[PDB]
Amino acid sequence: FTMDHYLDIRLRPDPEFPPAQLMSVLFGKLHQALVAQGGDRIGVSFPDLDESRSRLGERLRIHASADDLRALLARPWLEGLRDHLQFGEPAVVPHPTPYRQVSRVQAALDLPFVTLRAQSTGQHFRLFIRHGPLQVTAEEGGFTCYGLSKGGFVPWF
RNA sequence: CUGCCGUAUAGGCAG
Repeated sequence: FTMDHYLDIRLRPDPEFPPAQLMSVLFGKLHQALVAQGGDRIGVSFPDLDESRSRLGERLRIHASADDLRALLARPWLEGLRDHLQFGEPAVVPHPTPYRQVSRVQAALDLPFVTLRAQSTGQHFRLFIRHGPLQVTAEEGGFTCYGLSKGGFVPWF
C-alpha cells in the first residue's frame, strides 16, 4: 500500500481524566494538525477498540506513508499534550493484515465516540466512529481531515 | 451543539 507506516500513541493513565476524555483531546489536536497539513492520505484506527463496551480504547494509531508521517510528526500538534501520551516508534506495518474502514457515523448510538468542540461555535458535539468489517485487500479511497474514511481503508492489526 | 446536498428528519454529508 502507499500507507505502510504507522505510529501508536498510547494514553497514559491519569486519575483526573477518564481515557475517553484524553482521547477526545488527542483526536482533536490531530484534527487541527491534519487541517494544517492538508492532504487526504492520513488515516486513523483505534486498535484497542472495545466494540462490546463501545469504547475506543487506550490507543490511537496513525497511518501514513513514511513521508506524510514524517511531516505530521515534525509539527507541534501535541504541544501541551505530550505529557499524557506514550509514543511508539514510526514503523512499517506488519503483513499480511486484514483492512477495514474506520468512519464517522451520524444521527444516542451503540458506537464509541469522541466529544469535540467545533472551532466556530463553542458547541460540543459527539463524533461517533465505526470500525467496518474486515476485508483482505484495500479499495482505493482517501481520508477526511479527521483521519476518518471517505473511501480509504487502514490495515487492522 | 450547528450547518449543508436532497421533494423527504428516505438516506446522506460537513464542522
